[PDB]
Amino acid sequence: DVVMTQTPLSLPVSLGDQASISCRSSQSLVHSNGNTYLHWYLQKPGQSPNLLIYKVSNRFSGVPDRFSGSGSGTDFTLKISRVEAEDLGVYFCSQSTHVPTFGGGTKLEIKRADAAPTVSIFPPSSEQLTSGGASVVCFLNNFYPKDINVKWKIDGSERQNGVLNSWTDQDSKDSTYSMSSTLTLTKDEYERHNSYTCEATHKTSTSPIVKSFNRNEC
Amino acid sequence: EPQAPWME
Amino acid sequence: VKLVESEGGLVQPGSSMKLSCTASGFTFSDYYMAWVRQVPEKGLEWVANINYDGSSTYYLDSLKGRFIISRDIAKNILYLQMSSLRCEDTATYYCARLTNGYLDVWGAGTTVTVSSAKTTPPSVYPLAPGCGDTTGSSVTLGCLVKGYFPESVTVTWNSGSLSSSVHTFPALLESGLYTMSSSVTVPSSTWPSQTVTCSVAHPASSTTVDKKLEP
Repeated sequence: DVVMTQTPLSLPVSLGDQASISCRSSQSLVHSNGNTYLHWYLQKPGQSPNLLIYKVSNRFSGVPDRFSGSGSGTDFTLKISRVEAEDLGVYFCSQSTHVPTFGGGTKLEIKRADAAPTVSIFPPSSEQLTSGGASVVCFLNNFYPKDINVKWKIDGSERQNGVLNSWTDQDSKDSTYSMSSTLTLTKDEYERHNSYTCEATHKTSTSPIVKSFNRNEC
Repeated sequence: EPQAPWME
Repeated sequence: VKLVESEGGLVQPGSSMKLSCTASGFTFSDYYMAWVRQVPEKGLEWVANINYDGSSTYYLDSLKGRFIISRDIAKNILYLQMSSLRCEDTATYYCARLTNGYLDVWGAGTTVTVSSAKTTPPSVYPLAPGCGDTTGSSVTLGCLVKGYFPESVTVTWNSGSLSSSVHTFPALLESGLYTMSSSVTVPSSTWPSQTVTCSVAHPASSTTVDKKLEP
């Protein structure tokens, strides 16, 4: 069972700079027929993997000369020169010299200047309330870096249970991320309190961004 | 040209 | 150029299901074909492959012959028969063309979910500003998609004609049901004067919900 180990797990790079990704195999990938069946694939957000480099160093049709694969035996490297935003995603190496196996992937992240989130809060809809549920939603849009914390308060008290936080992958359009934070209560608990607040801590600001509403004003 | 080399 | 997998979807543990994949643009019998699967958390796994005429196959050993790869040369179709399914077989399955050891064409992927739980359609709720908030030059609207099973759903805005400023947030499983959301931003002078509707398709329940956003 040949293990493919990729380093690093995540790689941040500035536009126009070079990215280097390592892939090691636990056994030589030189087949008895002399070929080395080591290949590289790129999976962009929301897409299937596509072939980038086959047999160590051969660029697949359509791949720019910016992408270069090298190595031998058990040690291989993918180099991406002059990185462009659309290069982002997960790069996987794969071997098929032996029973075929894949590396765990390396996520290429594009560096941009820090950008503050645009925060929007929404009360539960009357449709949802009609069915006895009550979700409160905060969208945090177009921010960088990805690290961000959302804290919900109900009448001033932190509520940690019942929160679903979901990040997008990086957008190649602007190198930003977005995330949604959803606090799901029962209607019973929702109607017993008035103040609903989401607070975003991000480092683009010293003080957290607060968006809030009062249930009786909805 | 075996297509699946590990099968050798 | 192009491999398209059949709809996957929900299957009960211990039961069977068959995926198909339709090939186009090449002489099908001039290429090996393969199936690969991907589970989040994480990793791609080679499942099976087949030679030109189907006289020789390879399977991931741990499948214990529960899976069968075959190809209808007369119809340009690749099959994966899957028997006695367990939750460990839940994954996105990709059809792929295999050349000289590498996968040079991949399908879009189809998700298979092995569960005893019932198919449940999504509830789709509007996210609109309210609560006596003021409004600036733009307005962010959204849809909250709750209570569905299995994955996946697809959300579009105005039948796809609104696309530029859309964010789609990945689904999260909670209490055995999925929740996701989508946001869109439009100039505030244009809403509600020019309507905004989110369309949520959930193939597993054969349901589409087209929810109009109201102030």
